[PDB]
Amino acid sequence: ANLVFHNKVIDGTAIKRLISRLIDHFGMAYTSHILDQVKTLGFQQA
Amino acid sequence: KCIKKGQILADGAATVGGELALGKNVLVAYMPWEGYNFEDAVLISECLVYGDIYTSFHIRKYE
Repeated sequence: ANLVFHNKVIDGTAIKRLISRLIDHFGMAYTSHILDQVKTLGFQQA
Repeated sequence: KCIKKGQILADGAATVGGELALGKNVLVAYMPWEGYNFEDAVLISECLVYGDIYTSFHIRKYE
């Protein structure tokens, strides 16, 4: 996985743009699992 | 007990001491908790259950 290393902030616009790029690169099956993991991480830090 | 005309004698349902009493005073925090209060969901404790804090009687009629 050649993911870029974000080091500034993840706001609503950034997460929406990041997901769209993941669908194009990895597909909807990979991104569906990424969404499940990011959902837990966001809930766990809130 | 001496009573004046127009003074309370008994309390009915949802009435305590001559006041409207529709609810309960419960300890409450305002924070997100693991998504179980996502949108408008409410996370409660078992104390409200086994303490009968929000227990209500419901009567149906069959004719």
